[PDB]
Amino acid sequence: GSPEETLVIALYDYQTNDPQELALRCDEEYYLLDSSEIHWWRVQDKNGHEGYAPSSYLVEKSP
Amino acid sequence: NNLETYEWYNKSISRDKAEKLLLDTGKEGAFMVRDSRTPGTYTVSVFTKAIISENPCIKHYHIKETNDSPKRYYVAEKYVFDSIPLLIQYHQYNGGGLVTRLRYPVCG
Repeated sequence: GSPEETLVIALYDYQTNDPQELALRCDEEYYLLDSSEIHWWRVQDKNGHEGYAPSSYLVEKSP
Repeated sequence: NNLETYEWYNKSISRDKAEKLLLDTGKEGAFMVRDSRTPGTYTVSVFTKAIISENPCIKHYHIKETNDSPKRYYVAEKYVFDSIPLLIQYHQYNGGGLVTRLRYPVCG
């Protein structure tokens, strides 16, 4: 797996507080657009919600 | 910049020690800093119970040094600071580019 991009999931119940950051939720999965970033890793919700997401609360599913 | 005045700043402590020292805290948001080689770029050692692969995990956000006029210290591509102390105060609350937004300082 990991052809070009990977999927990540939020371990805890994190919530947004800024337009830039993206609201998350447990058992919620997204995609990875920017893994190079050390702090936040861009994600794209199926719904179409794009914003910066945490790195520690997110982990690559690694299929 | 007499950083010895602050607690997050700690040069006498090594990186390896910084990892275990924060672990002793056992708290979410536990943040600390460590003097790096660069005379103008320490290291923000952030500890938070997270990541499933390995927990507890230690996050090290090296301060981005963008030698500008002024501006140089920053870790979020959002706002830039001319002093580390500022980055520590701003992130301590409001809303910054930290996976846990500094909220709990630690001493060496």
